[PDB]
Amino acid sequence: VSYSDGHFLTKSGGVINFRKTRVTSITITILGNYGLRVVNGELQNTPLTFKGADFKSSTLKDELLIPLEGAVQLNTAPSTALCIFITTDHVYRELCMMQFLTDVDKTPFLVVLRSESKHETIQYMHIVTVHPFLSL
Amino acid sequence: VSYSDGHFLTKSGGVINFRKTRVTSITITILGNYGLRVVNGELQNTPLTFKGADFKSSTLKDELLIPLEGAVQLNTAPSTALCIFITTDHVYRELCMMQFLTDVDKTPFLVVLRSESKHETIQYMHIVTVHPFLSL
Amino acid sequence: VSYSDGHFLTKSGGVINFRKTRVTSITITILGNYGLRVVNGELQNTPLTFKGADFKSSTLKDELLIPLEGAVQLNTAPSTALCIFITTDHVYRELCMMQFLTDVDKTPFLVVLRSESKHETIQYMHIVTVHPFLSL
Ligand SMILES: [Cl-]
Ligand SMILES: [Cl-]
Ligand SMILES: [Cl-]
Ligand SMILES: [Cl-]
Ligand SMILES: [Cl-]
Ligand SMILES: [Cl-]
Ligand SMILES: [Cl-]
Ligand SMILES: [Cl-]
Ligand SMILES: [Cl-]
Ligand SMILES: [Cl-]
Ligand SMILES: [Cl-]
Ligand SMILES: [Cl-]
Repeated sequence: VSYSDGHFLTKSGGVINFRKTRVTSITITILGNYGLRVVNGELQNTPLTFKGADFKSSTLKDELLIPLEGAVQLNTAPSTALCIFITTDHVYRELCMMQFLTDVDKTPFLVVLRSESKHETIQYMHIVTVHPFLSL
Repeated sequence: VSYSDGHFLTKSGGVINFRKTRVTSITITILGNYGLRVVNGELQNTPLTFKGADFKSSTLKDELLIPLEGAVQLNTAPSTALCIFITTDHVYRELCMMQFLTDVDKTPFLVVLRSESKHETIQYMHIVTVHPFLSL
Repeated sequence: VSYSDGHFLTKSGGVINFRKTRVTSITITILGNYGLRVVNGELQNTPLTFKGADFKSSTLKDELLIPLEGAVQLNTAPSTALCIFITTDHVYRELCMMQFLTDVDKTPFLVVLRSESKHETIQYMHIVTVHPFLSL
């Protein structure tokens, strides 16, 4: 086993940290600096938060693209996440799938796939929890 | 690779069995005594069933806490499950995320995150199937 | 680590290719010939497509069975997928769980579990993306 740490920058200047754990030809990647905790029987959490400005388009479509910048590519299979989308008028709490992909042009992306498009602008997306990311 | 078996007790006296498979610094945990089968082209299943009494609060909130007792901690990333919630008036079939966490006070918990809160009391939660639990 | 390739035939004559990666007693299986890509900032995809004719019953039930034929069994835990169901009147985009199981009679199946039954006939199911399949 070996480990590598890395990060990406979002368009608004946010930093996404990650840690890759390699066991043979499979890698498992976790995102840092967020998650659930139980503190004296009360659930608390720190989400990973994206702004509408971090998306290619801020409309709450059923496919969303977050272009990233950083030193290295990250290419994964999709993983399930619990996300909260804040619009001006609504709060949408939903399971989604997300996947790290690299564009043919070499740009890293995080892609989020949802069930239902809305004609509303994303103010925030909060990732509450996500299954680890697998790469073969 | 090595393997460890364990269990937890729920508040109502239910036993949750699990098996951990360790490969280097990643552990994969499966829960025992439940699942899907196909028998002469017909799907059958044995769910893992929790009572309302097993939850910290039995209200069908969008965050649920199941306090456990047992010999060892179990700390995992979240995994997706298909659950069935039975209330007095309704049956809710839904994908959820669940995660094993340990309280700062050392109490083991199973946490279930859902999309939509209901002002109803849980009679039962049936776990129909769940993706294996990963721990790094 | 070792690798094995295989395939299954569906009732309509479709071929499902898969690749198994074995690391000790855990196997990770990916399905071939489909997935997401980003091409100059635009998301494209090739789904894995099943016909209504591939199911045991074509009704859009909350449990679906796809009987397969091939040289070897494939038995997995459930994984989350984003699927699109096309009926004559509707398009349903949803997260589902799917699992490869073997019948007591030795027939391989792919089983799909959904949240909500509809009294409609499946024309197509498109698998857009699915988390890799784990077997212990
Ligand atoms: Cl952009
Ligand atoms: Cl977008
Ligand atoms: Cl997942
Ligand atoms: Cl808006
Ligand atoms: Cl309690
Ligand atoms: Cl609770
Ligand atoms: Cl999962
Ligand atoms: Cl009630
Ligand atoms: Cl059939
Ligand atoms: Cl069926
Ligand atoms: Cl999954
Ligand atoms: Cl129809």
